[PDB]
Amino acid sequence: QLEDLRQQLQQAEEALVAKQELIDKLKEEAEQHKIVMETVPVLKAQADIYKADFQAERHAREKLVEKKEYLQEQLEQLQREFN
Amino acid sequence: MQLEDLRQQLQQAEEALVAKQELIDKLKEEAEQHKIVMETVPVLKAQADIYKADFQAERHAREKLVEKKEYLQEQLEQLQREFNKL
Amino acid sequence: RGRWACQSCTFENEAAAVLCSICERPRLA
Ligand SMILES: [Zn+2]
Repeated sequence: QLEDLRQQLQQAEEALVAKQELIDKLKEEAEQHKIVMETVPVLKAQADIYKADFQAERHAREKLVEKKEYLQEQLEQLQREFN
Repeated sequence: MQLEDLRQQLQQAEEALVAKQELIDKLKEEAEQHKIVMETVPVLKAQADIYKADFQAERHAREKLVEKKEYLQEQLEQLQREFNKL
Repeated sequence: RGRWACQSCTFENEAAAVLCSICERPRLA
């Protein structure tokens, strides 16, 4: 009865230790994961800037194709009026 | 004496193991939360790369169109100057 | 004590066990 308890106590002591080492390992993982997660806002803002640069570029390019067409028609209509 | 005292120590240990498991459980839950955030990193990176390449295709095409627009503008301006004269 | 059934994985543990043999969770958790 008594040496059973003593040996149960000893297992509980080793289990305390093995749980605390798991906790310590989980804590140091959260540390390195915090670094990785702190890159995220920057990567988000990067994606945002390229998106904005791409959308402004596309829009400026579609405008310019329409202006080119427009100038070409004016060059031709100004010729007709020339003659 | 010895029996109830050992039993007291054991109960104390056993209750402390619950408090340890409780912290483990909370840490594992936060680690699930973290893993999801970290999993966006390659998506955000792929997304930036995509928009960067599309930006660069558009910038290249738009540059090639200013060149010909300015030339059309100059020819139109010069033709307008002749018609206004004569 | 008597054998005890882990409340998380349902494994029947020995009376002396302090952690569940299978999921390792403490007896009273
Ligand atoms: Zn279990």
